[PDB]
Parts: sequence; structure tokens; C-alpha cells
Amino acid sequence: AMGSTNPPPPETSNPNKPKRQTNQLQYLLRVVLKTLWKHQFAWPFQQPVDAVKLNLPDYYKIIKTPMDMGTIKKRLENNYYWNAQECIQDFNTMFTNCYIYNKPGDDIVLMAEALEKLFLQKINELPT
Amino acid sequence: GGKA
Repeated sequence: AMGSTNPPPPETSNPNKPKRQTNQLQYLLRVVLKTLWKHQFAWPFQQPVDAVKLNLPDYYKIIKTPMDMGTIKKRLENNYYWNAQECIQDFNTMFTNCYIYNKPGDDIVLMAEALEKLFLQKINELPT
Repeated sequence: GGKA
């Protein structure tokens, strides 16, 4: 797109941020992320949106809090989180961003919805 | 097709 760049991606480590490894965060990585990561429709969400490559120069004009499963995975692996709610919120940021940027019925929106369906099935069974 |  010519001098077009992507923002730097979200941090996946912060040494001055309080961290914990809860039973619920282990399940988020072990169940909820391994499940969605393997899914047939995961691929658009496994890394930050490459707006340069995909030729989407308004992406990061509309989406100011980007999130993707690549980011979430690295955060879960690097024990970035204090609790499972922080993580679940990143998942919801990723789905909402997609629904914001795109329009109902778009292939991408069907992919996100399939993944979100699956997300929620798995999160129902989050151990206390 | 297209994402915009």
C-alpha cells in the first residue's frame, strides 16, 4: 500500500505486571486455546491482522485495541495473566474487533462465530 | 470476494 505499516503487536510479556498460574488459566491454554487453535477456521486469527498484506489500510483506523489468538497464546505460555477473566476478555476483544470491522454474513464473521461458539462451549466447563 |  506504499509506506503502509502495521502497528507493533500487543505485548506478550511485562516483567512489572503481576502474574499467576491458576487452574483456570491452565485450562484456558490446555483446553480452550488448543481447541480453537486447531479449528478449520482458526487461521485468520492465529496472528495479528496484517493490514499491509491483506491491503486493509483502514483496519487500524477502526480497530484501536487489536487482539488475536497468536497474542493470547504467547500470553498464556508466558504466564502474562493474573486471572482467567483477563484472558477471556482478550478473546472477546478479538471477536468484537472482527464483528466491528466486517459485516454480518462475511466469511470472516462466520469463521469468528464458529470459533466463538466453540469458545463458549469450552468456557462453560471452566473449573472454579 | 473481500474483507474491505
